[PDB]
Amino acid sequence: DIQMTQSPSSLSASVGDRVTITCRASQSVSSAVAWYQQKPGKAPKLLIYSASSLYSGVPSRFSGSRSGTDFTLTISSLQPEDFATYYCQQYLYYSLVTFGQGTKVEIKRTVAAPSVFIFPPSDSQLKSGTASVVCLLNNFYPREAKVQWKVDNALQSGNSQESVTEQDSKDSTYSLSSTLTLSKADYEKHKVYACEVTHQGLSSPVTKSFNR
Amino acid sequence: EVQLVESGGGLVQPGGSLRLSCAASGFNVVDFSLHWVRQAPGKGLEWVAYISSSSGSTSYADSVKGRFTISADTSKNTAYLQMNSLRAEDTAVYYCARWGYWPGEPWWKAFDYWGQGTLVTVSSASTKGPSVFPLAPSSKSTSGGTAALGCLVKDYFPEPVTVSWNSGALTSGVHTFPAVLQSSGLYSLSSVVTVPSSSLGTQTYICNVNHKPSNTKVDKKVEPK
Amino acid sequence: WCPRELKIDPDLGYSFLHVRDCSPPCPNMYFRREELSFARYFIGLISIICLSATLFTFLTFLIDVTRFRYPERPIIFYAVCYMMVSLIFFIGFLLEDRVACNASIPAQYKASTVTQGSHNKACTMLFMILYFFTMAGSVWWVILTITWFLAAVPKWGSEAIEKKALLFHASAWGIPGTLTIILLAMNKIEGDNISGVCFVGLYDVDALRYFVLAPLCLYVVVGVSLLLAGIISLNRARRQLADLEDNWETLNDNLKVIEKADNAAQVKDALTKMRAAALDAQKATMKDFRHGFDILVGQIDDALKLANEGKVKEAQAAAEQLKTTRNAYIQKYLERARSTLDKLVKFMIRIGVFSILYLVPLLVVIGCYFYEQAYRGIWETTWIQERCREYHIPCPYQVTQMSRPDLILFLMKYLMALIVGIPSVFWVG
Amino acid sequence: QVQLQESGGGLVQPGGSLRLSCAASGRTISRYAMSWFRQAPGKEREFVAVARRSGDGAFYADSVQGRFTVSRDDAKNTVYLQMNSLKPEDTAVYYCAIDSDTFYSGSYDYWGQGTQVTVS
Repeated sequence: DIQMTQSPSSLSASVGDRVTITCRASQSVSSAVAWYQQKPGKAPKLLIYSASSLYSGVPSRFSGSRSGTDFTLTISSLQPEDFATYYCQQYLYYSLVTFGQGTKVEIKRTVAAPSVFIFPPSDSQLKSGTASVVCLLNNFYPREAKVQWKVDNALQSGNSQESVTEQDSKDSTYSLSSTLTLSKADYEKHKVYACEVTHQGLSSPVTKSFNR
Repeated sequence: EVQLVESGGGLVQPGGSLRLSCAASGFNVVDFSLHWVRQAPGKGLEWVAYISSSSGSTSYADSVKGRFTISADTSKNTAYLQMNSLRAEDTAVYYCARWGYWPGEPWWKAFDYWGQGTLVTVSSASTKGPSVFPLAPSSKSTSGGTAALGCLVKDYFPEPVTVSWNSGALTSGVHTFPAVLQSSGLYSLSSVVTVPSSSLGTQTYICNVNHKPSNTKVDKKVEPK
Repeated sequence: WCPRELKIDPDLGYSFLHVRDCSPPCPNMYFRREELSFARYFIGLISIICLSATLFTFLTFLIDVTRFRYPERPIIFYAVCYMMVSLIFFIGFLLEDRVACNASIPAQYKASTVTQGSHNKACTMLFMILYFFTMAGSVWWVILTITWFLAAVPKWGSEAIEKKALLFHASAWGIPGTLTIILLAMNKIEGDNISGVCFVGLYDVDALRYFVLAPLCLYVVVGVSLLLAGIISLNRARRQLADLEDNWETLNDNLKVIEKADNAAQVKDALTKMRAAALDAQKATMKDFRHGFDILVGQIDDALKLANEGKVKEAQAAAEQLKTTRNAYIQKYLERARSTLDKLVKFMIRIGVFSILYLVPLLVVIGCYFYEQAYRGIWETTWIQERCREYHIPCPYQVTQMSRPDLILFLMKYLMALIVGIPSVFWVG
Repeated sequence: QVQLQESGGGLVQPGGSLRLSCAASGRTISRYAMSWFRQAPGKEREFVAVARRSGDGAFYADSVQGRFTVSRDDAKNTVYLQMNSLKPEDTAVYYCAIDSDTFYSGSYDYWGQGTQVTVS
């Protein structure tokens, strides 16, 4: 029942910066909140317990604070290893444990527009009978982009799926693929297909089209 | 050193049953409470169960009430979780955590030691091999510059598949994608690589896929149109 | 530097303008005759009413010697000190210049001048009483701040401060007493002409520099520091008692909410606020007064585990056992705290009003003493430049810098140094 | 039904610093994000920076990183773009813009007019 609202759903901070993550409790939960670190693929490791006390093993960079029903995690220095997901937990009782939505601390980077491409289907697909058209965005830093599919200037919904990679190691970029799947009875309807991308680094939406 | 090991995860059908085990080394289960917390793929942590082996104080969450069961054994120092009639949204990775008792620091210390955590998924469909298809770059798509090659693998179960380019020869500028669940309950993945000009290196680019449970070795070729 | 009409026989301690055997004139230093008469009448006018009010305060003391306890007893020694100050400053108006002035003699061609030294004159006694009781009143206000501190941080009553009363009197008549004997030893007594009293720090720069202004500034710093320490320590212990009261009332009211409730839902939704309140109440706080909240939280735990298992009346029976623990350890502690912390509220309000009504005249006196400290050379240079021909001394070479000091400043200094005795009446009546 | 105005700039000598402001009227911008873009002859309609709300931060491009700074005040409904080490090849007009999606997709539906800037 007790709900923890963790406000900054995604943070973008560089090395050595100061990171502040907040968490609001609906009820008047006492100074019993715990801040957890989770690297992608592994289990959470405790960072802060009782809203102020550092765990025996975690660096002194992390610190916690409480102001009534507000709870704060402050990371004074941000080492490259401190790029993981951070969770807020209230523990008023064993049976009342509710977590926050989580904050993914990503690496800040200069904004780059995606290099969009579109691929037509293949002869193997028409032999199979399921046409899949893919449109990929390559190397764009801010994840907040979107793509729409046009079939003779018509909007389609519910037939496109998006896959996004996690932030890279070398250039710390992203890559996204949008896949639209049709049957062959639903393939030769209209003649051209377009994927248009809108991203904050792009002023006008960029369209990539191909005719059938 | 005190540690926790989880086991029992795997592929189960909808409506099936599974029993996970969490073994403790170091501390005793009589001096600590054991919690199970699940993380859905691409989502956050939610608390699913806990057990207090001192007396027995079992209670669960509202999403799994009347559907899960937890127990513990002190002779083998283990905690077991049983799920009957699994729904399709119960696919997750399950984590075993240790929480102290009132009073003092052991309670104020929250979940201290976490296990590796094991993955359980709800198998709507049985195993089948991937279909590897090409993504042919257009001839006019940036002629003389950088063009994208790719292979799309579709309709494979279970999750782990490995896509490699020329037996790992080309690694710079490649992007494999995190697999998604289709509306049919099957998995799809795409692998792309951007190569500059040179008639795309004037060699037959290959995609070698490895799907161990279906023991497939589909090494497909991708060519320009 | 001294005229034939202003020269005195030596080895009598006369030192004016840093030259031996000279002394300032008695009737006119630089002011007007009518202005001096008005200033003298004004000083007498405040002096008579100050004496009347302070004698009313002392009569209120005399009607009941045990009326004021020692947390507030130093205010009556404050009152008697400033009644002696006002009595001396009224004697100055009544006697005009017959005491704090030497007499003229036309046969010796000398003029009336300021008594400065021992001689055989009551100006010594006037300096003793005025300086002693002014410093004593300031130190007694410092002691009142000390007694409020002893009633704020190491909370005492009207008994422990009584057992330190001998040391308090030793200080409050020892620093003024030792300073008075030091100033009488160094022959730094002087004489007023504006009022008619004798005091130190009038025509000597250093005596007003670090024997009058510096002790008062030190007293003000000490008193304001102790007052601020008391305010902080009282409003930390007030809000920390305020939240503990709020945490306890949200536990007692919720215990009543549990008792007359039904269903298996609101018993959990109410007990979950009890546990949250109990943990915060433990943090406030002695070992038994934290172990008690520790066994209360576990008692909520035993009630909350029964509520989760769908047992409603057992949670009623488990929660009703919290009433024994509350009475056995706390709930007498609150009204004993809310009384010792609300007579201290009203004592803090009274001492704050007294401080804000007494310090402002004292701060004005400090400011005017600083003003007389700053421009002493300029004022004496203007005196010499203006008064050159009739005194036949050589005129200053250069640097006129004409500046005649205003009657308003000195009358303010003599005004707020006597209105300080008025601040007792508010506490008396 | 909503308009945005921009100011600042003009004919500026090289090496100087500026502070170009942008204020919108017709809608509160307490729950939106603004952006600054650049249009030059030859290379048309380049991107400069994006300013988000209080919860998030501010993002910059590659050729402008470090030497710019973007700030935002919501009481007066104004956003500021700052210059430093203005190398004189930035002979381009500067455009303020407002995002029409609260989920930061960068959909631009209210552009404006654009304040011209000439360096050397």
